This record gives sequence, structure tokens and C-alpha cells, in this order.
Amino acid sequence: YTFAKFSTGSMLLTKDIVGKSGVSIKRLPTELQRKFLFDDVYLDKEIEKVTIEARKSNPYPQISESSLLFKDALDYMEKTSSDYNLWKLSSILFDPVSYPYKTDNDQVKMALL
Amino acid sequence: HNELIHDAVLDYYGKRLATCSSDKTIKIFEVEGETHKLIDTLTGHEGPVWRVDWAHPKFGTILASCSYDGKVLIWKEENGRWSQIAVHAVHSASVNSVQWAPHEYGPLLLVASSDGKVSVVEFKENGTTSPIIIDAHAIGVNSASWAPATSRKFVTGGADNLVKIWKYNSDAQTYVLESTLEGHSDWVRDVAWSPTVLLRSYLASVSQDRTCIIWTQDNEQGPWKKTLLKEEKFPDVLWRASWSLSGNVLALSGGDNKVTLWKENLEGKWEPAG
Amino acid sequence: NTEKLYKEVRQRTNALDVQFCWYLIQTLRFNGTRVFSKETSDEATFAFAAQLEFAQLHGHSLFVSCFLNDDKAAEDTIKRLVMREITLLRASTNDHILNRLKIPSQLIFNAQALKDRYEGSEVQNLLDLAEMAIVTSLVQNNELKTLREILN
Repeated sequence: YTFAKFSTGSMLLTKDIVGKSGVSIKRLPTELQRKFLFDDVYLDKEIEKVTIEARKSNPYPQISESSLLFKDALDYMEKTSSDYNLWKLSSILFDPVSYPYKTDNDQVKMALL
Repeated sequence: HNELIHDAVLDYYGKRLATCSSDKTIKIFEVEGETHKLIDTLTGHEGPVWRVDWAHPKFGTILASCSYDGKVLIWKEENGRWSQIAVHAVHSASVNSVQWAPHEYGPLLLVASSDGKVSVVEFKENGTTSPIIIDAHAIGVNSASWAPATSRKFVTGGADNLVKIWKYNSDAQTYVLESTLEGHSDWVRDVAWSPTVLLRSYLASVSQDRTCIIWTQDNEQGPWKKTLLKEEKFPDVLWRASWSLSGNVLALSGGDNKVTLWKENLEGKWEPAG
Repeated sequence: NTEKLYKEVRQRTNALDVQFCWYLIQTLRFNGTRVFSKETSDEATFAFAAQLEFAQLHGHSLFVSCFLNDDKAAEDTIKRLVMREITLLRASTNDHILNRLKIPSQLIFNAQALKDRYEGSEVQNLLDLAEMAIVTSLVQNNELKTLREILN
């Protein structure tokens, strides 16, 4: 016989006759494999990039503006890792380019970009 | 000495664990990572305590346990001293499951005993019990789980291999059965409603015939959809089946000494994870 | 039809992880770069928020949960999590800015009220249960203040 249900703090207790209680406080194996996520600095700087507005159907927060770019994550990864390659290439193809020099008309700008 | 605990429950905030074993005692622990310090032992049953279950802290510290002595015992911590405040044994056999409702419903309890009954015990203004019972299953009820909702409902797993979905009705004042589902060849051990307020609703029904059917209803209308999690019998009889709050992960406690975990993928079918 | 392909890519491979898929969808959304269904963006968002909550990263899961389009779901997810996990979400300033996302005053104190009833507050209540609080209180200045609050 075994028993196991999910915790409020989504994690699992199972029969375990090796502890003291007769159960095991198991930290559920997280699929989330990406180091900088567990460091709270990343999250702070990431909130710095957002504009939160209350909803038009309730007072709960939801994002109105985001300035997140594939670019931004790159500081938190090794330039050698394949991950870094993914995020970089993604930046190159998707993040907006800026062209600082003024251009005669705007279709030109588009061409330069 | 604790060779066979049958159930354990965690509180809303997870600071206080309550295991219950076969020696009739219910031990309360103050958990802290590695160190769960035993804070209490509770002796008041005349048989193995099958299940324990805290209530919503909105109702202070209450814990309804059900044991082999056919009696449901409500307990309560009082200034750091536990006391059996109430009891509800209108069931003529071993009481198996006991699970509180969503706290929006009041302080409702859900008892499910082998006399083919399932009760919903309200606790009135005097704190006294207001039992309104129904007959659930023929040869006995192994489990009964609540449903969240925003038109209340619950599920029951039977000894006649049924899985029933009951709903409240003001006309009847007793929960009127609205839909039954057939798919197991042996005692439906455990049934679970998923707390996912998402596009559809999910039910994981583990059973003795080593199957776990998943009843996914499209919505409020179109009936359920039978889906044998995997199409091979598990190496041994399955016991428990629990959903995760955040995520809709399914945990399966088979009598094969590991707990498996199954997640839904974009096929709609279920895949192991761990 | 990025989305079309994205959906195709989803059912075929796992090369794109939960986090990445969410980040991608969000960037493209908030930069006009591309278009995704409210439902696909919410799907991605749910998945990542959940992974995060499995990692005991409640602040971060909370932040992600806000990119939900469906207001009902956002409400539920957020509420549920804040109330269940208020204690941890009230430590540092990096946790403060958190509860200064725009977590509703109500939700925060309400959650905090629950944590008090369960550990055995009054200003929050001032902002049945009231009778029980009066019960617990059973000085003159406090009584007067309570009276003023009731009048208000």
C-alpha cells in the first residue's frame, strides 16, 4: 500500500517508513532548467522593464507595456553555451534594430534596417 | 514504530502535518524541512484511522478524520491543546474518505462509508451538525472528492466500479445525482477532481484493476470522455490519484512502491514526467 | 503564420522549452513583431508560471501570471497564490516591488487576515468575524478607535 496527494505548495507526500513522520516532503523535480531564474536580481531588473495597469474588468494587475528582448537575457548566460546561441540568434532575427542616423525618407530607413 | 500510516495531510500553509496510521492514533507534526517535530498524538478511534483532512483556516484549526470504527471524528486545536469537538457516525460501516468542501460553501464535510453512503455535514450556528445524507453506491464507497466551481458537485468512486457525479439542488435539498460513469472491472479505489479552472475539467479515476481512466469533459454540456491513461495494466493494484493545483499534473500511488506522474500534452494524451 | 508553425513545432519537438516559448511569444506580442492568439499566449504563460511555482519561485510565477489576457483566470491564479503564499512574499524589497506589482490592497490584507486567524490584523479588519475579534479583545482608547472605525 502507498498513498500520495499533491500539497497546497504543489509538492508530494508519500508513504516513507524511513523518516520520522511516515511520510516524505518531496521537492517536486522541476522541469525549469535555467540557472539565472533562481537568482532574484534577474527578476527585479525584469520587472523594471514592464508597465503594469489594472484591468478593465477587475482591479488585478496585467501587463500593459513590455520592453523585454531576447537581447536582455544574454548577460546571464555563458557566451559559449548553445543556449546563448539560441537567445542570440533570436535577438538578431526578432529584436528591433535601431538605426541612429537620420534618413531622407522612411522607406530608406526600412532598407537600411 | 510506525510501520503503516494510511494517510497524511498538509495544512493550507504547510507548517503542520497530520499523519494517521493503523494503531488508531493521529500524530501532528510541526514540519521544517528535514525536521518534523512531533507535537501531538490523538487517540479517539476504535480502529485504523484511514484518512485525515484539515479544513480551511477560515474555520480556525479543524481536522476531520475518518476511521475503521465507522465514526467520523472532528478535532480542533484549542490554545495549543487538542479536543474532539464533534463526531458524525451515521454510517453503519468503515468510513473511508473525508474531504472538506471549498470554503465558499461554508464548512461542509464529505464523508464516504462502506454502507454505500456519503454525507455532507454542515456545522451550524451552535457548531452542531446538520447531516443531509444520500445513498451513493451499492456494495460500498471507497472514495469521494469535491469539485471547485463558480451548482456545486462532487465525485464518488464505488465498489461497483462506478464513478458518480452529484450536484446540489434547491428543489431536492439533497444532492441529486446527475451523471454516472462506467469503466473499471474492480473496486474504484480513488477518484479525484482537478482544481484547474481551465477550458475543461479533468477527473483521474484510479482503480483496483490497475487502470486509471481520465474523464475529460469538454464543458458544461457534452458528456465525459473516457481515456485509459496508458493501455497496459500497472504492475500492481493502484490506490491513490491526486491532481496538482498549479499545472494539472497527475500523481498516481500504485501499490508498486513508487508514485508516477503524468502530464497532459498537446495530443490530449498523457505522458510521464519526473 | 508564425503561430501556425509554432503550434506545429510544439507537437513535433521539445527543442523550445517552456520559458523560451513564453519569452518569445511575449516579445513578439509587445513589439508588434508578430501575432499570437490570446489563448496561445495564455497557454505559454500558464505553463511557465506553473513550472515556476513548482520551483518555489512564487514571486516570479506571480510576475509571469500577469501576462495573462483572460482576466478571470489572472484573478483566480494571482489570488490563490498570494493568499496561499503571503508569508514568503513579504521579506525583502525585491519582494516588496513584488507586492507593489499592483497586487490589490484587498487581496494582500485579506490573505494576511487569514494567516492571523490560522496562527491565533485588527487594522486590516477595520479597513461574525468582527464579533469574534471583539471577543478576542475582551483599552478605553482602543475601544474609542474601534467605535470611530465602525462609524466611518
